[PDB]
Amino acid sequence: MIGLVGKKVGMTRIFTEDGVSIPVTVIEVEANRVTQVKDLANDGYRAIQVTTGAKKANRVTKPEAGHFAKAGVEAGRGLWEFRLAEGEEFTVGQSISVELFADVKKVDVTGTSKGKGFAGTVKRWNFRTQDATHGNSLSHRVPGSIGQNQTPGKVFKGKKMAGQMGNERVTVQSLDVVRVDAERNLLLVKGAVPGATGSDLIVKPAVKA
Amino acid sequence: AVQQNKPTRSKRGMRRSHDALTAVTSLSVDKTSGEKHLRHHITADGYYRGRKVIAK
Amino acid sequence: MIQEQTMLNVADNSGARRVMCIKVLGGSHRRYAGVGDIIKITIKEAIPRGKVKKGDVLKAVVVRTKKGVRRPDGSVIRFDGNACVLLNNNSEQPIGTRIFGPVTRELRSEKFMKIISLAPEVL
Amino acid sequence: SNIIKQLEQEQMKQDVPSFRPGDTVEVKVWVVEGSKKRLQAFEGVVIAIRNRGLHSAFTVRKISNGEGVERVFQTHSPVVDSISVKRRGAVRKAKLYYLRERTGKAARIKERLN
Amino acid sequence: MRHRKSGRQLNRNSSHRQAMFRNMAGSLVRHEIIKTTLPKAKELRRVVEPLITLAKTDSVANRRLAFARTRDNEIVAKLFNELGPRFASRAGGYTRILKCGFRAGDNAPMAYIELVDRSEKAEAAAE
Amino acid sequence: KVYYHHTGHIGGIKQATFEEMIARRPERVIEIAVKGMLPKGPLGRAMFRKLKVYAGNEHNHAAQQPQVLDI
RNA sequence: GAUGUCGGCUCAUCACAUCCUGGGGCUGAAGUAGGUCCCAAGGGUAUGGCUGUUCGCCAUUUAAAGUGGUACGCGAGCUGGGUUUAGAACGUCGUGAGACAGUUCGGUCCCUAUCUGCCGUGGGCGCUGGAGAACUGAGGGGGGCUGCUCCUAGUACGAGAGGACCGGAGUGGACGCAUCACUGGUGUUCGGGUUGUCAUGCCAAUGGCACUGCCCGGUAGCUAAAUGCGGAAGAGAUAAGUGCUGAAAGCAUCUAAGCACGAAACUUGCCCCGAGAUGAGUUCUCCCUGACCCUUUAAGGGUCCUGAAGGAACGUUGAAGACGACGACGUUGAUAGGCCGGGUGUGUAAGCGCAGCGAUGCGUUGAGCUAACCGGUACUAAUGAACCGUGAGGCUUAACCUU
RNA sequence: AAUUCCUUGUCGGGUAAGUUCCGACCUGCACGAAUGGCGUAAUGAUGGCCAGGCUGUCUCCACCCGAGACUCAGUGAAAUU
RNA sequence: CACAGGUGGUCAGGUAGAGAAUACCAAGGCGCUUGAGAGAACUCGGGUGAAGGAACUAGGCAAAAUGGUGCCGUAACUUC
RNA sequence: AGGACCGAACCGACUAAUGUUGAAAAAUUAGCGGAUGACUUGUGGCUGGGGGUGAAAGGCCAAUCAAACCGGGAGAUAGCU
RNA sequence: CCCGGCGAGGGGAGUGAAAAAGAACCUGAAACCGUGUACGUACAAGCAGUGGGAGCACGCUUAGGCGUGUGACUGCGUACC
Repeated sequence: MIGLVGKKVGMTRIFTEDGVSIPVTVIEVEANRVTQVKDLANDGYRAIQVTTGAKKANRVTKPEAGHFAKAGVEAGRGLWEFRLAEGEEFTVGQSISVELFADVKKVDVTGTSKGKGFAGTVKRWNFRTQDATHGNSLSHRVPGSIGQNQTPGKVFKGKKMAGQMGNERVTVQSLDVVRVDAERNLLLVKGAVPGATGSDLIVKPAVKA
Repeated sequence: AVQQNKPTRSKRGMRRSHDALTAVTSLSVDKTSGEKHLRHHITADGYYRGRKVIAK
Repeated sequence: MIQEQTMLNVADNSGARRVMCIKVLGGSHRRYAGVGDIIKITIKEAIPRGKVKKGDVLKAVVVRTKKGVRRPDGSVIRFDGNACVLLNNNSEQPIGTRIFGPVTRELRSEKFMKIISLAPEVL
Repeated sequence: SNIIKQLEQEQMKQDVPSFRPGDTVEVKVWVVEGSKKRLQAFEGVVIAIRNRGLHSAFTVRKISNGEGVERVFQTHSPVVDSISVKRRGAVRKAKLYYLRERTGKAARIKERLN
Repeated sequence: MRHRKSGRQLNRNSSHRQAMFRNMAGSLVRHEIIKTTLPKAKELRRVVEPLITLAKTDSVANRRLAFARTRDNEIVAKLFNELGPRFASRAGGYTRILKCGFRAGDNAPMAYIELVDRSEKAEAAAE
Repeated sequence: KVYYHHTGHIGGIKQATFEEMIARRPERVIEIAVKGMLPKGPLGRAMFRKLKVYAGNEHNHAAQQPQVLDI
């Protein structure tokens, strides 16, 4: 089964009747407008293109716009695709929304990664900053030696050094749906969603056995 | 650090070539004057959508 | 406690003044405690008619934290100082028969059955 | 969307009394516990302005007995039974600190008068 | 990082920002028309417009008020007496910034600040 | 036959039996069997790029009229 | 014409002869537990003291307190305590000067990274006409740890006390990720409190400056000390090991023909980067169907007409970030400052009425002032253009096109 | 011990400690009476040890600001080879 | 070197304060010439810190803390 | 009164931070001591290299000191590179 | 006579045998940095050289297998003192 493209929109500590509160993250589920349903008519290729949203979209390219034109005709925010199973989809007005999360106990959450500027040396990997007393030579913070010696004469691959985030994906994995709320159309998750607020996300039914 | 040998002249040219000054993508002149322009800024005599700038 | 060592306050009649955490329990490769954590304390003071003497090593549990301690809404009851009620060195429950000063409403658990079973309030 | 910062005003309760710092109050609450209902009340002085959307709370300092405690009781909590304003003093501050340790004539602060 | 912010810190400490902005906001109210750096012109725009707002109807209690935020005798005279009735007919956008071009002494990017209702000006140059 | 490599990570050699390599992604047993039969750098890359195996029994090469060869 | 040291910190890496869980044989092992014992480098692998300390002792955690190597890893990262090591001086010894691998006191540790690696990142090209959008998996990594008790399970077994593993489960700990509502932190684009002199002609009032003068609170952001949470059922290929069937040896026998089972490792399953995969990518969405002269010719040279879709500069600027790239977008306009409604801070401006000699408080007024957030508003500023991109786009076999 | 091959003496004591510190004792390195010895008030920017203060040195690091780095314009080295 | 290095004599203003400490300041001196923008690592300087209180290290390493004037009150040792 | 004391100006530099291809011939900023004394110190004067001069470090002698600078011996000599 | 900072520098017109002798003036290498042309560089790899060589410009190739300069690719291959 597919995913739901959300918006990170809301964070609430909400109360329950016994006087206990749950920190929660609040996602407005918008309905899917399907585009065409790409299927294995042509090649072996099988996937569904969906737009959950709209933009003011006065500068957009004709090649984005004709996807929205064959679609729910709403000058779209963007194109998200999902592989599919168990036969082709119906191509117009499907509107999968809150009904998906009525039986989903825990969801994965597949972000648009996390957008934290530089990250870099010491902060991203949570290392120590070298002693800030003892009059250390040009050093109140240093990461520590990254290889050994001539005996190998290299730096091994995958070592934690410098660099930016590069905005990949981020799966938080397995956080509980606390509630799903029809008519307001809000999905309350118990854990956190990747990125700052006003960013997009995938909130999808869990991937793992 | 320091260095091993005096380096080749092709090396010096590669290191400064990408840092070299980049194109203006042609230029502008005004819709509204016999004054020449600077693109998406206002001239010394204030012509773009009038008013005034640089009373120097 | 949060750093290695750390004195925080006696809160029962087993000792006097301050007592020192030497370690945290309930895991290892730890430096700092959570709110609900069980500490290993040494008595740095004692009182001669208390339950224990200077250099005794015992177990203990948190009864105040100056940052505050929390659970139900995430709301702290936030105190003027850190404090710890000493337990027995292997067989659990307090050794002291009295609590002195306020309490939390986080304290309703099996491990404080000496002091919350008294009659004035909060059983 | 358009919900952000509106949601602090939507959640926020309307039956909340008008205030300035040094107002005393009383909070009646449950003890909550694992399976059992008991009650209790709390009095003292409220040291600081609240109004915090959903998590908004009466922040009493007790100073009744023993060593000093601040207690935060949530306005928006379903177990909170009653909230009286009582006496209304002036302080002109976000914090009260010199009364932390004094509990003698400390939870009965005066009306402010002419 | 700096996500979900606005505005700018320029070139030095807060005592410097207050004293530079006090130099420049006093120069604007006498001359109507200035040229400065682009980042700097916005922050100058943002300091003076709300003062203009306060002074939009003539009023002694708001003149006592204005003297308390800005205890300067030039800024409070130009407000209320000359500039209240000038801007009485506007609700925001009391001044505009013009993106003027590059600086000749080095290359620095600039913007000009010009009162909204400033409207007779020469189009010749001076030396 | 366990196809030895050390691409850059983790204490140990890492490995795969010939059987995993033929049953799943089957090309590679024959691929790294001819690899070591070609010389050094430049000539050995130039000899290799003429070959294809694909996955197995899924070839697209009907239209050229391939000349059969038995080994 | 030099690889420059101990102990310690930081940061690691590789060998398994595994600290441990996990699978399993033997046992003078009843069962449990231990002894004996093979597989296995995947993952986690504690902390304060004294000493210059490798090594020592002690207090404590942990289910647990490992083994080996790295110019005695690592000063083109960090120390100047140690000894020789300049002085002093103890202890010792020699006519002495002066020594000691015994010793105490503080005492100069250098280099802006050329080429090389590593991780992040841009530009340029092949992608087969072009452009833009989504995207598949050749190929390589993350995770892989582990206490607790509940069930499993007081049961086989044993005289009786007692007495196990996988799977499920709630919960702790490490480790790794994301996060800012909660709780703390800060917040030189906000309020208030406060010492002082200087200033508005004076007073009431208020303010420049003294570390952002000090001190406390603080929106939005960011953040861990706070928050959520993976660590997986299964699959295949097995190892050690139990075998069946079966030869040396009419049987027996993990083996040789044959074939059931058999662990976290290994190939994965869950997660992430990925078409330079020249084998050059697919699929989706959009777009361009004027012309002549010649040679070098799956081509290039010249010229008129003439360039769409798209691109970038430029510009305000962002919920994106060293620089970029990425992104909203230039009146087709909410991009951003004001401004209007609202959030959330703070604590009722000054003036006026009034008590009081006043400091000051109190009604007027629940005051005033307010930053980043949200939604509006063209009020305001982003002149319009030009330019790069062009007229339907390979050879050759098979297939189809009147072929 | 400013001194001790062994040893971080031994024992008592503070303590998470205890080679260091402080008292006694000698199973005494190579201590030992002007390269002098025992002991002391005041003194030292002089040395070791103790309990409390306080504090971002640290547990464990977060956010803010400025000059370089980084952006643009100017000028423009060096160790080395 | 218009080098934050070094260097003798005299004269002697204000408010608050205990004075030539010390905040500001009259007269005067004078902006120690890259600038403007961002606000990455990191380098140096400056702010602030929950809870702890050197647990960092061979070693408390400024940075933090103590301090000033009036008063009450006051130890072993001592050459009083 | 004082080879007493807390302490500016006035002198130094035990430590800490920094500077470490410096703003400075160890200076700077901050803790620190001396500042009626065996102090601070202007002006003028004097000894000349294994020679002076030293309340002691084999200290200091034109940015410096376990041997200052220059003209001659001198192409010192090298069982040597 | 032209541009210009009241400037620098060069060209235009005129001198001379000669300024391809223009005043730092004799004729003028090599390092040095820059202009100008041909050909090459995105199956891409270490003494940068050697051995084989498509291609391409130029010489009318004297068209008679050639000269010149360069060169995809690729066997071989470790400096001098």
